[PDB]
Amino acid sequence: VTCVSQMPVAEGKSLQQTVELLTKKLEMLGAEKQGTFCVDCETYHGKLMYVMHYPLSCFALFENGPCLIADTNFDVLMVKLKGFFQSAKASKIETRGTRYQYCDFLVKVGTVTMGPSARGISVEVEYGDCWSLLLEFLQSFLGSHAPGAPTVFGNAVYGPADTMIQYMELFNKI
Amino acid sequence: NMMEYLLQGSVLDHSLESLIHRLRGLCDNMEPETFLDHEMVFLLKGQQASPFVLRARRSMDRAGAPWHLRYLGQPEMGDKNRHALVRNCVDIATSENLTDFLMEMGFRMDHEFVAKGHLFRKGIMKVVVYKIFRILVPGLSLSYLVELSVVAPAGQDMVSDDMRNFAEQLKPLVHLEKID
Amino acid sequence: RNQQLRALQEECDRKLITLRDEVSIDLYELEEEYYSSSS
Amino acid sequence: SELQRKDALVQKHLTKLRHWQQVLEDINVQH
Amino acid sequence: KRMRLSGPQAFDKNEINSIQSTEGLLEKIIKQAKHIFLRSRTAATIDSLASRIEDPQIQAHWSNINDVYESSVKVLITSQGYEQICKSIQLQLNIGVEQV
Amino acid sequence: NERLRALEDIEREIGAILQNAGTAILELSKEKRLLDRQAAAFTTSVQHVEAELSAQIRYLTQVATGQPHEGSSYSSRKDCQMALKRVDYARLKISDVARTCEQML
Repeated sequence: VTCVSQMPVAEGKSLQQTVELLTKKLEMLGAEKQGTFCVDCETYHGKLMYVMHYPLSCFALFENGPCLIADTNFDVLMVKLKGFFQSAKASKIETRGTRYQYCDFLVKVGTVTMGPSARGISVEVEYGDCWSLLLEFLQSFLGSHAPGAPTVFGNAVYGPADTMIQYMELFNKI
Repeated sequence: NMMEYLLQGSVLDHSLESLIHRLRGLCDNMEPETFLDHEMVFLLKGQQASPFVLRARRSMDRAGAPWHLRYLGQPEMGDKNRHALVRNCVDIATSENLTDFLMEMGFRMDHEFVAKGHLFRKGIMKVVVYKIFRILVPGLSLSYLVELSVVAPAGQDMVSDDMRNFAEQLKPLVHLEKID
Repeated sequence: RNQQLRALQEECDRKLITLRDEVSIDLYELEEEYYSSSS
Repeated sequence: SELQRKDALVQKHLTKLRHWQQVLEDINVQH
Repeated sequence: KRMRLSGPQAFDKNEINSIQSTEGLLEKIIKQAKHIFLRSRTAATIDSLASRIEDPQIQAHWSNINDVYESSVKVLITSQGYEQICKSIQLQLNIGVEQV
Repeated sequence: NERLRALEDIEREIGAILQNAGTAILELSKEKRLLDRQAAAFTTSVQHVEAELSAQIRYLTQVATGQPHEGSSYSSRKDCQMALKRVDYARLKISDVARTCEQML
């Protein structure tokens, strides 16, 4: 279902220009503006915050997606433990970007936050496995990439909103 | 960002049916119902002798509904000529993922007793009643404690006076009291 | 009383559906009959 | 023969509707 | 119920909007229209008699369970005096705002 | 209907025979049977009636602030009548269809 994101393998020019070329290729494929989203990140010495689609925020050091409430429910907990668990170091980079839809799918590319950051892309699926066919789409998008590495052998099944943990892997690339 | 009020009380055992009959026709449209809960009170402390409000008492009814805990502690000053009031919050969580993360964060339990009861939808407020049940670890007060729960943002807090009007309704064997 | 009148409509509703059912049969029983006419 | 069969089917449907209305003429219990 | 149960699942903005909806005239604004739309299809039936007398006729078979708005109609050619020619039995479903 | 029956019984016993039996022995100035029964029913019956009245008065007293003690207050009994109307209109339509059939055959 929720396919994992991928690092921006394409790196031959300006990151902004690279994202622009990727979006131009996507438009050449043929899509429509489905809005713009973001992916936040806040580390606390290591609970890593997150936000995606979208009326719900998430934060987890190592858990199977314990988030089912809005940021307010979580931000209040953080503010309450201002000296107990508040270990907010230098603000972790957070990406953003528009999202388009070729056909019956969704695409989303990321952006840099401080400037020397990545601009990776993320895609998902609509089935419940089936990692083979979804790769073909990316074959039409770029060259060899997207190793995936999902939580295989679980279907704790279908990885519902657990892909944010995979998003943490993208945060590891720094 | 939000606060909650309470005018809790208690009543005798035999004197419930006559009571709840009146309580039904107070601010509820129709179709009175009930709920069986489950107490999952936790404990998160060890550095300042001041734990958090981890009383994750959630219903054990039909699945799908997610268990969670609410914030209720540190009664702040104010409430001039008013009843109990505390700046609080609420937090929903995934099914059993909350307990998972609590155990992974190094927390323990607090209670193992469940108190089912009845609910009744007031207007801007809500009222509940329950009774502790004596059960073992694998399974007590003999008194149905009732309460007037209402949560809202800062606003004007004038509705508390309206809450006092409900106190007028709970005349026979119900009153308000704090805890110390 | 509400519950009482609930039954009063409930079975009635079913009856209507039953009617529909019968009507449906009658419906079908005439549809093929409509085919026969070679006008 | 076709006209006879059509008339027979019509009469059958008429009798069915007659029976149906007659049995639930007093579907309402009371008032 | 739905608002609180939303949290456990990352519903799309579409579902968030679908939590609520419109009401009143709008509903009827479709419904009655839908009704008369079926009426148009009704004409088709008698139009059959107009379109083909000696030519291949058309059989009619409508649904036995019709939802609030949508419904469907089964219609086959049914060439006369034969049943081994059932090679065109088309199925259509009616639409309120749009066409069938 | 317990309270209704109790109120009906209290109303029937309010005008009991005690108020009318206080003028029976005074007329018996020629023979003095169980006439003493005309004495015990002088004030004990009235006292018991007053006690029962006070007890009935000290009921739940539902009406405290607004409009409590509801119980009809509610749903589609109206739409149940509308469903009966549907039944009637279906009857009318079936009768019309039968008349049309009879006219056609």
